[PDB]
This record gives sequence, structure tokens and C-alpha cells, in this order.
Amino acid sequence: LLNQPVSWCKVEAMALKPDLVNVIKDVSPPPLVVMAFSMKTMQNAKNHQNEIIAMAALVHHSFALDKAAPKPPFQSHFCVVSKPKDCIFPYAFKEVIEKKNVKVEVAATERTLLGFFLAKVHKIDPDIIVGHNIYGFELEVLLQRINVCKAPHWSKIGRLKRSNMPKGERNATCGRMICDVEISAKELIRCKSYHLSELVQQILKTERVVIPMENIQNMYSESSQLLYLLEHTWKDAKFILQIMCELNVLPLALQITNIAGNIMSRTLMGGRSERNEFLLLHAFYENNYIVPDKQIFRKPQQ
Amino acid sequence: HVQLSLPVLQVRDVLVRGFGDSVEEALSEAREHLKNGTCGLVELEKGVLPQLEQPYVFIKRSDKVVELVAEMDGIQYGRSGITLGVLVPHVGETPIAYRNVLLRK
Amino acid sequence: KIEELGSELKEHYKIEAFTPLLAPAQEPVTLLGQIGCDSNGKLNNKSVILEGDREHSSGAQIPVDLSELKEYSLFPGQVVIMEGINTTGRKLVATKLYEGVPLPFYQPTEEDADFEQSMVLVACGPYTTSDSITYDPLLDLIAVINHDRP
Repeated sequence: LLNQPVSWCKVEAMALKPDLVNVIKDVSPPPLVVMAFSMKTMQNAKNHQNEIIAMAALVHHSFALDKAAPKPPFQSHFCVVSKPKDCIFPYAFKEVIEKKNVKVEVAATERTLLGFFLAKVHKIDPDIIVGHNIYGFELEVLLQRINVCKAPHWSKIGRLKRSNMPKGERNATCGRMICDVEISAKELIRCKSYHLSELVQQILKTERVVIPMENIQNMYSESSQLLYLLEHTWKDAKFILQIMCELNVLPLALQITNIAGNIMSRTLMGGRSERNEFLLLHAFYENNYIVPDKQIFRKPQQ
Repeated sequence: HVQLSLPVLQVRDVLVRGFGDSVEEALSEAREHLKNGTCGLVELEKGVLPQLEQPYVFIKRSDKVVELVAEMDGIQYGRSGITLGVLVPHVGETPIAYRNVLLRK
Repeated sequence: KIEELGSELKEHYKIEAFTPLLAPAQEPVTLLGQIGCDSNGKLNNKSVILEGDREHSSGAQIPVDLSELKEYSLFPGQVVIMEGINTTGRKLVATKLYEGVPLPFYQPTEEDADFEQSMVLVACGPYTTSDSITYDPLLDLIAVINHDRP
């Protein structure tokens, strides 16, 4: 045990040599904590900037990984929103919120919004967090917004601590696990377009209304419509969670990882090449061969 | 004038401990929270400062008429007969009570 | 051609790295591609598209916006290096453009300095009027040349 917490996990362990640790196999995987999250950005009013202004998340503390998907897949949620720079909140917005007193909170500005988000995800310490389009758009906009806001303890997104922001395929959330439903569905099923809407109508057989950002500027001035958008984001989280639970992408990933000897982080990020890469690495080493070095250029862009 | 009751919060329960990073933005960003009615206070005791983030925002008895002062070094602002607490954003966590003050315009 | 010009301008301008046209990044990052007109008519300032090389952006296309850009000069079929901000992915807005350095001049030799002053005739057709076969301008040029001895 080292003197200082090197991560945000509860327990720490230190080892002098790799051979000090070994393998035990005859245990069934524990259930863990799954989390859904939803956030709305909006191309800023003045000139071409993203404004992450909405928060929404679904949590199920004890989530099975070898049994049936829990129904319902959550027991609690929370939402926080803010005015980015000029989108004035409607009259008695929080008053109507507390009148309906459904699980939602307000935040004044973006820095407070993301600070609340980060401390909440810290205290939840999820092991499977899931959102739509986290490969290319939402995770990158998340890191850029925590940059511009200079979010305190920014590295708390992962379970480790790093003072300097990286630049960066996976260096962001070291400790926690991101789940993008669309890529997993792209691996399993055939769909016209892997957008969330079409995925829901093809699999869940339910419609979701697409809300253009070009209309919502006046929409921030009306409490009922803004709360409609907020509950739309809640139903978005619900639909994503329903898709992933029903399609049981998590136990699929577990079995694939146990077959291939890979890292489940890379597995869920995507690429059959990496999983069967680790499989063949295991095979050539157990047959006592020499594996060629990882190719230096790397840098895939898709 | 304007009479607002700012609730008292708890030090290890707050999730947003800092309004920002520089002196000029905290004095403006915090005052935005005053007009939005989303700002709380943490009463000052021993050992409470190391759990909050610089820059700090403090409420000063100007004469409950109060004023806003922000400290960087922490030499002769917190320790006095004029300090009441440290102003922090409200994040919906349950407060303990409410303290009523008056803002001078 | 796009890749060649891109590599040359990258090495000349000390650019960090280009980004795919369909990959949205909030921070201003450089892009690359040749200029084209969206429709099939004459180019309009707001009817321009950007399409890059395949190794960067799969050879895809994206409309451009020049309202934010201060100065520019565009025509279809030219390479450009647009460090525009593309936070969305489906449309970029121009922030600032990079002029393309021309090729270095052909380096002369001592024998080139061993030449004395010379003058050149230049002439372009047509060499006859709209209703003639006589080629009177051609005869006039013949007279000019055999009088001037160029």
C-alpha cells in the first residue's frame, strides 16, 4: 500500500514484480454498476461552438452480466441544465420543476453543470457507462468542453488521476468503460442507417422525434417545451438502455473477451482485428513463438 | 432593495467548489448566480478552507446588507468579525437551513 | 495532385496534422481539399464545397462558408489548406486560409550569364479577319519580322 491515492478507486495495491500475481479461474463474474448518460449540445448562437447544456443519466447499481437484463434497467436518474450564454430560462422554470418534482435539477452555467456531472460520475464510479455516438462526437465534445470550462479534477471521468490533459485514442477515461450502442449494433444487425432514430424504429419498433437545434433558441423561453425536451432526453436514455439491455451487448463482449484474451476496453471501442490480435498473441506465446512488434505508425482514423 | 435567503450547505457534500479560475470572472460569474437564485453558502470554521477550490468568493458585512469580496492569499479576509461564509453554487443537494442577507445595488 | 500539393504545403507551413473532413473537432484544426462549386452553374461565394483526398477524408465532400473569412481568392479545382473550425461535421466555416507557395525559380548557371541581350516576337491568332482568307495580318507580321530582324 502506497501512502497516497494514485487513483479514485477505493482500494490500491502495489506489486514489485509481475510474477507475484497469478490467475484463479473457478469464480463467476460479479455483477457490476452500469450507467446510461445523455447530453445535448447546441451550435452556439454567435459563431460555431458546441454548447453542452443538458445532462441526463440512468443508473442501475447491481447490473447482471451473465443473467437476464434487469427489468427495469434502472432505479434512479437525474438531470441538470443551464443557460449557455443568453438562452434565458423561462419564468418560474425551477418552480414548475419542483411542482412536478420529478428527478431533475438546474444549474446556472456550464462550469457548474460539468462540475456537477463530474462529481456525480465520480460518486457513481460506473463500470459500464453507455451513450450514443461516443466514438467521434460526444466524447470529443465532452473533453473540449471540460477544457474550455477547465473542469476541476478533470481526470475524474476515469478512475485514475492525471493532471495534464492528453492528446488520445483512449487516454481520456482510464478507469471507466465507455459503451457505444451504434457500433455494437453495426457488428450484429443490418440497418438502413445506424442513427439512434432508425435503430430504435428497426429494433425497438418505436419512433423518437428529432428536435432540430435551429428551433430550440426560442424554446429555451418556454418552461413546458423545455421540460418536454428534457423528458425527451430522458426517453432517449431509456431507449438506449433498452436497446443495449435487450441486445445484451455486455455478456456478448464478456464472452468475446474471454475467448480472445484481449482488453474489453478495446473490444467495446471496436475492431475485430484487435480482439483476434490478442487471441493470436496468446496462441503464439503458449506455443512459444515470437510475435512481431506492434506496427509503429498505428493511427487509424475510422 | 433585494432580500435573498441563501441556504447553508455542507463542505463534503458540494459538487461545484469553484466558480472558475480567475479574479475577474468569479466576481461576475458568482453575481450571475445571485440573480438566478442558485447560490448557497458554507459557514466558515476551522479546517473548511482546504476542501474548497481557489478562487474563493466571500460575503462581507458592509454595514442584512452585505457585499462581495474575493480573496486570493487568505491573509486578512476570512479571519475577522465581518466574515459569514463562502458562497458556492447550488446543485440541488439538501441544505441545512437558510441565511437571509441583502444585496446592495 | 491533391496529396502532392498537401504534402508540399504541410512541409512548407510546418503544419501539425490534417484531419478528416467528416471528423468534428471543436478546436480549430486544419483541413485539406480542392475547391468545387456545389451546383453546375457559375461559382457563387456561398455555393462552394470542399472535397479532400481519400487518405484523409475518404474523398468525401462538404460545403464551405466564407462569411467569417476576411480575405480569400477561390476558383474551382485549386488545392486549399483551410484551417477552418468544424465542430459539427456536416458543414465548415472558414476562419483563415493559407496561400500556396510557388515553385522555386529555375537556378541559372554561368553559361546563362554568358548570354547577351535578346528580344522575342510573340503573336496569337486569328491571323485573318472575320470575313477574309487573305491573311492580311499575316502579311503584316511577315513585313514586321523581316524588317525588325528579331
